[PDB]
Amino acid sequence: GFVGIRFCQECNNMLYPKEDKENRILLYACRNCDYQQEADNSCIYVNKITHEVDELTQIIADVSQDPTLPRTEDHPCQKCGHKEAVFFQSHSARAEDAMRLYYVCTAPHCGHRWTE
Amino acid sequence: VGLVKNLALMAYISVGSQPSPILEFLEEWSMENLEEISPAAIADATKIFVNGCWVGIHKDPEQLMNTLRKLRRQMDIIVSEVSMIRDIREREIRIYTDAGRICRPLLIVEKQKLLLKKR
Amino acid sequence: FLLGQSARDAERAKDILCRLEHTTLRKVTANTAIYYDPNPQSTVVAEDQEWVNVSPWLLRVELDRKHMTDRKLTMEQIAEKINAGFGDDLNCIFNDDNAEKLVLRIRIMNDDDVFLRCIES
Amino acid sequence: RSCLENSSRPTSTIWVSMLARIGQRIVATLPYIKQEVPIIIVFRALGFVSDRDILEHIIYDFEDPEMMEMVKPSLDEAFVIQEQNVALNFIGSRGAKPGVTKEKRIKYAKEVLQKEMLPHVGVSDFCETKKAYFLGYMVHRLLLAALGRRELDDRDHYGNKRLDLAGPLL
Amino acid sequence: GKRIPFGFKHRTLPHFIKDDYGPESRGFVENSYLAGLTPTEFFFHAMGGR
Amino acid sequence: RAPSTSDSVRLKCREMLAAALRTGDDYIAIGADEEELGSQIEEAIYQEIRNTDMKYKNRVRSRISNLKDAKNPNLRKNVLCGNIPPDLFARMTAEEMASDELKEMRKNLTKEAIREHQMAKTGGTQTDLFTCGKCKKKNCTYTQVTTFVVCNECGNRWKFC
Amino acid sequence: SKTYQDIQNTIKKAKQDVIEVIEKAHNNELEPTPGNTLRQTFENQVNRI
Ligand SMILES: [Zn+2]
Ligand SMILES: [Zn+2]
Repeated sequence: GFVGIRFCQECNNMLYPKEDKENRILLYACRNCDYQQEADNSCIYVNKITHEVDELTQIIADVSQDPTLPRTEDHPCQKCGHKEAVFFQSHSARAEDAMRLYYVCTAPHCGHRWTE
Repeated sequence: VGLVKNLALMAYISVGSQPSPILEFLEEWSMENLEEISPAAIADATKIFVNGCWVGIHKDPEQLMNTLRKLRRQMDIIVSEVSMIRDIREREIRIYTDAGRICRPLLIVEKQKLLLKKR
Repeated sequence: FLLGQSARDAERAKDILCRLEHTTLRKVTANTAIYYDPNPQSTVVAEDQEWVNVSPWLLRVELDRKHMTDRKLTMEQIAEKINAGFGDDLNCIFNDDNAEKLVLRIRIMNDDDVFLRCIES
Repeated sequence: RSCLENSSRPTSTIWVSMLARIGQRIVATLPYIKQEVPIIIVFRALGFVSDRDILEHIIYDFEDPEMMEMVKPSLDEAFVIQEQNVALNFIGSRGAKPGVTKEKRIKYAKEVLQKEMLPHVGVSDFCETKKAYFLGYMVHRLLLAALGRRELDDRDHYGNKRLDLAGPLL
Repeated sequence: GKRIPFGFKHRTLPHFIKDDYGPESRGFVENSYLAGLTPTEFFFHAMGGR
Repeated sequence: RAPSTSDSVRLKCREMLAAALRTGDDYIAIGADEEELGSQIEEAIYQEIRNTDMKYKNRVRSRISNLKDAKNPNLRKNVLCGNIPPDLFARMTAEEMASDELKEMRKNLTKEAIREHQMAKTGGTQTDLFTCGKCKKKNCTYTQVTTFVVCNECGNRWKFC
Repeated sequence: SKTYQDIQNTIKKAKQDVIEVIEKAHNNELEPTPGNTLRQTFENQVNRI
């Protein structure tokens, strides 16, 4: 789980958290405005030391139409089942230690991505 | 050593051109201008940069880039010195037209066969 | 250069190497999440470790297992150090070494929201 | 390094850097300003009082909180600047020629915030929107580099170099 | 003290494809001075001399 | 037989230990006195610590959690069956009280960490054709680049041109 | 004219070996050598080959 910023309703600004000492609940107040709203996530901050980020969430379907990217026929897609497919490394800095590939289907209207 | 350099026999430097025809040509197409555009519509789109100026936003790079390439190949609205870069990983089309962009001529290869035929 | 019997076998040299290598929470910690859990027994998260042991906020600093075993540590000494380093001002409720998740629970008892951020940092 | 087109003024530089170390507090080094100013104050000076607007100009997607946690520190750092006048005063107070009064400082800040920084996007009477979007793009690129999602830009890559022949030199 | 880096985006030269860690694609010169050199390995050899 | 105690904290700890030992009903199958075992465990803890401070409470809580852990009832069964004397259980550490699978996983992790901590040995063509002058042995490894000679046992370093 | 055959055979063997190493690294089999990361050990093995 994570936590997202929730803007105010009137002034549209950052809402800081607040622990209601009276009702013993979690609130989000506004620095300028006096807006209040009862919380639901019951979380404030989370830190990912390992930074276990799913590279698949960053990959996009447009990478398929790349003329300088390798292609293989031995890793067909799952949904559509097309043969042609591309593969490449994380291509992201701060790579811990892994060249695990990220296969992407090479066909319109699919944009599927997987890993083996 | 290493600081002084010499151009190659084929190396050619762009003399420089104007961005107005390109701006007009991109404006005629379905390109929403950057001044009036919903900020939420920037995620699923590609940002166009001309001479380092972020202007306009498009929703179909695979076709826009092909149109630009064909147009430059025909030498009618865009001079041969202009260069359109296609960034796949992040949707950004950065075009440059100022001088000093060292370049060279290269043959074109459509699928597996060149266009420089016997004719 | 090792002096004792550790000079021969690598089993008794790894502990020496570990004790000569600087280890901190960042090397053993995997995730750190703060929660404004009002009642300690409420336990917004599903963990049956607080009721047995027994402020409206706490830190759930879960540790990694592979790193902790590599450095060969135990939660007892970690809790002792984290309690003595910051005086008798917090109360770290460690976890047994039998569960799968190596969760912890840091609470403060006696501006207060950022204090936990600052101390965890 | 911004420069409109062979203009009378020399090219201007905009360093939008970030402190290492709270932690992760973004700053900026605007031209003719000796000290540093946080990016949020600059955005408010350009005419954006609302926080949602500032984030939209900087961050394009809100479904990734992992990126939001990086901007929250600097965002909350400058919480005592809401109106445009105070932001202009703050930016002008650091000017090389601090006006003895308040009006001079506001005028100086507006001039440096409309003619010196990013002259290539526009130096006309109404171009604050494009400047804000360009600044937001710079911050977005900086954050992407910090997360490591995009490798850094090599300094010796000639793709980021230009040759000055006899023409520009003369 | 290392092999030829990726000056471009994840590749040594435009000829080779991305993520090509093969020997010839990172500087390994397979030919010899008697039998000539490939242009790519020629450029890499120039880099070493520099 | 563990001596009785009049301390409220000790009595509560003994009751908790007995209750934890009763988890799973292993006492009935083994016919072991849960109350006597809990009293003995509390007495061993009290002897080891010699005070009802936070350390004693932490030890009691850890023992209760380990004995009541449903993921490794084998330890509880062995304790209730006499396999682990109460003195050993009170003096045992968290690593020793872990289940068989957990112990094996910890051992595997420790072995992997020890192996990874090592440094890769220097490569070379080992041969006995070169006599090292620093040790008199024939074992050694060479490397052609001038051929550097590296002693295997003595470790004599030399080169031949 | 025979030394050329031996050299070509050796080069082909080295190419096959490095390709196999790359395949193993891609499919996540090459375990990290002690004291080095995955990329470091991969590069070291390639250089040694
Ligand atoms: Zn508000
Ligand atoms: Zn598909």
